[PDB]
Order: sequence, then C-alpha cells, then structure tokens
Amino acid sequence: TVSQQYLPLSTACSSIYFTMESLKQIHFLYQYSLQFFLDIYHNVLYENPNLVTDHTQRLSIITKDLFQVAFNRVARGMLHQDHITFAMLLARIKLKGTGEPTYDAEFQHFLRGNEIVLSAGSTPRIQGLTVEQAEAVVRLSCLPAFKDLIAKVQADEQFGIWLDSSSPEQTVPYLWTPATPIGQAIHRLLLIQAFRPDRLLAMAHMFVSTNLGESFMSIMEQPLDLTHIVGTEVKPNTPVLMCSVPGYDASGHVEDLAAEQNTQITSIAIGSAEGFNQADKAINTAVKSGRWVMLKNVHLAPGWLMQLEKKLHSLQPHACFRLFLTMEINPKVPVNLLRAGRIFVFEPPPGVKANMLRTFSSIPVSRICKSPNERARLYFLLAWFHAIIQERLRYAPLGWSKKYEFGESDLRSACDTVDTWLDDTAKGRQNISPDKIPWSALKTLMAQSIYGGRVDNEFDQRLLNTFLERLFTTRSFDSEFKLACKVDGHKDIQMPDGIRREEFVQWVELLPDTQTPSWLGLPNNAERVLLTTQGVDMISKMLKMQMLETL
Amino acid sequence: KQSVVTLPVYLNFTRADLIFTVDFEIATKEDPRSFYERGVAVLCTE
Repeated sequence: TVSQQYLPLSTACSSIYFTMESLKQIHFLYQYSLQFFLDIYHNVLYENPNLVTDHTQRLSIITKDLFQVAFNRVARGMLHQDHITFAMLLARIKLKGTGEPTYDAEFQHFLRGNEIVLSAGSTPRIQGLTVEQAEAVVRLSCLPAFKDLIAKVQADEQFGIWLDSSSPEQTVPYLWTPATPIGQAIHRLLLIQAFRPDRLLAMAHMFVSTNLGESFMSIMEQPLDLTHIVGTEVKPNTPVLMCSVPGYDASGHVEDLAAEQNTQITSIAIGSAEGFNQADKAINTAVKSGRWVMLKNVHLAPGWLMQLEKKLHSLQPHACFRLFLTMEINPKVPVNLLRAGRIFVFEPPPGVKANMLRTFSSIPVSRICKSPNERARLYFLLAWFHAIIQERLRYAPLGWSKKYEFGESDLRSACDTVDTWLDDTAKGRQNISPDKIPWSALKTLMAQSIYGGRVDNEFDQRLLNTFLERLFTTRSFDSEFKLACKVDGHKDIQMPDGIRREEFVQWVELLPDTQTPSWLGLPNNAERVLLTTQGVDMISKMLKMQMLETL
Repeated sequence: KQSVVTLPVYLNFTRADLIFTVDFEIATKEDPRSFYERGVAVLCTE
C-alpha cells in the first residue's frame, strides 16, 4: 500500500535534496543542511493549501507544493543568474518523475553537444546561416529525430524570420507521431540552442512554464516579503543571513521591519573589541528577553564568526527572537554559519517592472498620497527615471561608461528633494498647475547633486541631463506622453492617465513581462552577447551539476 | 579657428580612456537625444 501510494514522492524527495546539496558547485554562497529540507517538509505537510480529504489528489497537491516551495525557499537566497538553472533542474526531476518518454539522449545532446566532437571540413549552405550556425546544425544532425535538417532549412526557405532574427522563442519552425507538449518543448529548445543561442534563457523559461506551470517563477519577480518569512518560517536559533552584492544592502530593510513589527533591534557594527563585547551582551540579553539583534558588516570577522555559529548552535533562545547578520558576498564567510543560517541575497532587481514595484513598495503610502495631488505623478516619474538609470548599468559600457552605484540612497535623497520643493511651491493647496512645478529646480538638483554627483564623465553628465530634460517635462503633464519607444515599429509606452498611487501601481503591474533595452533607450542588440554568454554559463553550471551524478 | 553630435573617442572597447571629441554632422531625420541615449561613440582600437 505505502509503495504504490508514495514511492514517486520519496524519489522526488531524494532527487530534490541532492540537487540542493550538489547546488554548492556554482557560487559557494549557499550550503544547505538537511534541517532546512526537513523544515521545508514540515511546511509542506502541515501548512497545506486547500486543506481536501482525498488522498489521490492530496498526494499531487503535496508534490506540486513541494516543488514550488523548494524553488521559493532556495531561490530567495540565490543570484538571479541561477534561478533559471535551479528551475530547469527541478523541471528535470519532475520530468523524470512521470507516462513520459525520458529523453536522456536529447538532454545529453543539449548539455554536452557543445563539448562533443563534430565533423571536420563540412561546409553546409551559407544561404541564411553563418559558419557557427552551420556547425551547430551539423552537431545537432546526429540526433535520430533530427537528421534531414539540412534538407528542411532550404525546404522552408520562406522561414527566414521565425528561425533567424526577430524573437524566435514564441514560434519555431519545422518538426521533430503526435509528440507530447514537453517533448515538443525539448526539441524546440534544441532548435533554439542550435540556431539562436541568445534566446536560450527565454526558451528555458517557457519550458519551465510548460513543465511546472506558467506561474512557477512569478514569486521571484515580486519584492521580497521579509515580514512573513521572518515571523513565521525562521527558527529562533537560526541566524537570518542577509548577504548582498556591493552597492546594495539590507540594513534599511531590517530597520523598516523593526518599525513595522514594533520590535526594538540593537544594531551593532562588527569590527571593534567594544563591538564584540556589545554583540555578546546583546545576544545574551536578547536570548533572555526576546527582542531582536542585528549585527552589521559581519563579513569582516570570520574568526569571530566561527564561535558565533558555535554559540548559536549551543543555546536554546526565546520564542520571538531573531538574529540578523548583514554581510557582503565574500569567500571569507564560514560555511558552518552559511549552513546554520538562512540566506537572503540582496541584489538590484531585474527589469524595469520589478524595479518600480520594489520602489513603490519601499515608499510608504502616506508619503505619496499627501497633498497636493501631483505628488503621486511626480513620484511615479522619479521611480521610472531611477529604474531606467539603474537598469542601464547592466549593459555597460554602453549604458554608462563607468559602473556607478545608483542605489536606494540616491532615490531617497531625490524623493526628499521632490517633497521639500513641492511643499515650498504649494502652500497647502489641494492642486497645483503643472506649469508651476519647479521643473528647473528638480532637474538641476538631481543632475548636479543627487544623481549627477557620482558622475565623472562629461558625456555621462550629458546623458543624465538628456534623461532628466526628456522625462521631467511631460509637456507639463500632458496626456499620451511617450515615456519611451519599446519597439521601432508601432510600440510606445505612454504615460498612465491615472492620478492616484493605486492607479500608478496597477499600471506598473500591467506592464508586459517582455523587456528589451529599447525600453531603456539602448539598441535592442545590446543584450545579445550578454544573453548568449549567460546561456553558456547556465550550460556550464549544468555540466558542473551532472558531473557529480614535459610542459 | 572657427544639428551636430559630439562623439567621444575612446581608446578601446572598455571606454575608460577618452582621447578626443569629434563633432559629426547628423542626418535629416535622426535626433541628438537618440544619439546620446543610444551610447554612440567612436572606438580607437577594435
């Protein structure tokens, strides 16, 4: 009875935990202990959505919830470059766990087809395919289901658009018997890798959408919900590790959570002997009473981190007590404390939509909603400008000549200046004409002091001034103001016509999931090499994965 | 001694070594704001 009811669940259990264990061969920031995985199980089996007294479908709910929450709790502490790899591996486990023909030969060609030997001296037609495309097609021609691809490419000579140029991830030509949709996705992914390697990430994303559901990775795009995670699913003796990339931190997030939950935190900066004594005293008092304690810049004392982890393991603390450790991602952090704690990686958000969502979540509602009624539109414009100039940093050195740090502090200063100048100009009036807004004051201040203070080059200053002059006029709040031109052919991201913060948030959420650097103003081909090398990095990480399974 | 677009000339593709500025002549329908935002520049070695 137990075998025929719950064997595949246990097989998926072992596979998922050993994927989590072998996951450390990527970035060394995360090492996961078995207690983490058993906490995931005690979340799944005892916090059950649709809690439906039918075991046959209840097991399916348990398995789906297992995959979803494993991805959630593991990818909250992983860089955005590896979310696709982890989701792909989870999809591989799900595929192996189901009547589906396991296409091991096709996955092997997908992974190590680049590393396999190919023919020499074979020069196919250069009618529409370059030498590397021809080499990839020759390498893929060894698959039994894909033999007459050389014939088929000139057979469909009119298919020079869905297989070359444009955005081929949606519709792909040619054919692999009525195939299972997952098998069609696998063959189409092989075609994408062979023809257009720059769309490999999008193709893998929609493969995961077809396999584990289209809303599998939607929770990564939303801003982090620290309140529920800290107050619900974190053990009191588990330190809340908050690792972050240079240029961005989490101390403000901890202070905001402290203010919201009405819990007092003693904040200590690590690096002095008095700081160490304060940290020990605060940790002991916190264990005795219960109030939270956060240690800052923790990565500067690994020798102290060793006995910090040992002391934390050897104590039984208060119920409502949490310890936060903010640090940068460094190799000096001990793997003991990396295993003991729970890791939340903090990085610049991916995409304009996620960036503006994070900004609007960060700013409280009472700040935006205050009189006059134009403050909401001004804050929306500021958020869009901040998101655009932050997202232009990824495509360096085209977006910016230097890798600046346009962090949250600059946005906070810009919001403060906007608020103060609005309060100066409007003497408590409910509405203000768009012509009377201090546009010159805002533009000059944010071009010379707040955002342009960090700018070195005159050309970068010119670019920032161009952005500020283009965005901070809007023909004085005219309707149908074009924020950008998403596609050269008939696509403009015009201004939302709403006047309220809720309307602005609804417009932000309703932005399409697609994004190209033409949103930012860059050429659409700026991201091509980055996406190609990121797909190659994903393939290399996967080869790192399955490797564990005279001069 | 005595629209137009001021294009920087960088030494290499890293664009960290500005050398000299060039004032080119724009076409009929192109726009200097688009030229600035798109990051058009001149490379010295590539």
